[PDB]
Amino acid sequence: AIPTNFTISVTTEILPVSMTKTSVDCTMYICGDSTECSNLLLQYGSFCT
Amino acid sequence: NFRVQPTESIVR
Repeated sequence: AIPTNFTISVTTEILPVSMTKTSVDCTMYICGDSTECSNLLLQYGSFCT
Repeated sequence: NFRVQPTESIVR
């Protein structure tokens, strides 16, 4: 079988590239406006870092 | 972040 006629068709493709960048402050997410909370979280500063 | 310390204290 030898083709005699052809058709030109253009397709599309959706592929992501990047995503939204977000920052999470450990001291502001766990504590915020307290002193004892910060004093107790200072022992867990390695995890936040 | 920019933390502002409280100046006065009110009691209602």
